[PDB]
Amino acid sequence: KVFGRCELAAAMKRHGLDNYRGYSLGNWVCAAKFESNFNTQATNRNTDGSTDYGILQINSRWWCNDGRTPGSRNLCNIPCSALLSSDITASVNCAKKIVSDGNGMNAWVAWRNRCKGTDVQAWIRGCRL
Amino acid sequence: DVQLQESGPSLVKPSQTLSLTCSVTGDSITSDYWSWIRKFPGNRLEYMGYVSASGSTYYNPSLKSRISITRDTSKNQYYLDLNSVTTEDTATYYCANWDGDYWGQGTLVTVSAA
Amino acid sequence: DIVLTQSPATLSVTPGNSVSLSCRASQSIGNNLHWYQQKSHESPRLLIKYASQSISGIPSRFSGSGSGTDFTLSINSVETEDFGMYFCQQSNSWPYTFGGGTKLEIK
Repeated sequence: KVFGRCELAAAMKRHGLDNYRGYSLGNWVCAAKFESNFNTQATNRNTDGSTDYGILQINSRWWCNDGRTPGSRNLCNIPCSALLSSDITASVNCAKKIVSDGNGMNAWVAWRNRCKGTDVQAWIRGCRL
Repeated sequence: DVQLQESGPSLVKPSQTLSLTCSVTGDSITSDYWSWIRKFPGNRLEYMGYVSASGSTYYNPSLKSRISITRDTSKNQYYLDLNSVTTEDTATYYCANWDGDYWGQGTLVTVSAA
Repeated sequence: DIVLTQSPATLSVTPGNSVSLSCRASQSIGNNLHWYQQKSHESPRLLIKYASQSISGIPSRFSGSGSGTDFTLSINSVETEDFGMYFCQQSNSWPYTFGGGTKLEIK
């Protein structure tokens, strides 16, 4: 599924990402935009054999188990397939554990490169929430 | 599957450092976030803190920086050190993973001049 | 810190009857509210995560609802094994905090 910008903002607010561990809602909408372009089925195979899954491109090396990645650690204790659903529940749950690490949202390369330091609030502006 | 178990002294003196160990069996400590929680005599629970995958720690400000949570991969154990304890630190201590799916059995530690 | 207030402090019920336990937060925490059960001489057991998400291995009679500042844990048809303490905990902001707990006893 490909979310509309406002559609995802509302969903993420419902999934408790409005001010989760010091990160305003705009951060998550922006991250999703540049990580997957709001596409829940997005996947990207990496050189280390790992794959990034879902709307928030969660990596199979540290966060989810897709059973095909070398030194997998499965920190989110969840199968990567669960992150490829039109239902963002699992992606949000795992993303919350990821951001609870000291590295914060810096785990998301696209967020770091295109959102951090910008007016992220703009991403939820003009939306019925 | 995963198993957690606390170990350490059950009686300590005021002003000393209370140290507990949580042994993890079933998977590597490098594969989860680990925490410490304690229950005071009044049935009051306090989340003490946790150490995540990057080694970063989060400590409850209530502990006024007397706490340290460390890990030992080789022994597949993590620890809790609480400095300058007082009778206010008497409680039942538990270790559990960040998700809250796996908990230790809990261990009572009494702080007393005796 | 975020303060969680649970009510009632104690609740007596006859097995077979249903009950609802309240937990309200001092500020909005979205859906980041979890429920734990704890019996004497035992470690807490996670019953519901993120306000209403079910947990594998937990009896289906337990359900959670709410968002923002008001949350409830419901038990459809209480069983004797359900008597004990119930605590809510928020993970929206550090430090994580627990409500004062609600004791469920047989009437």
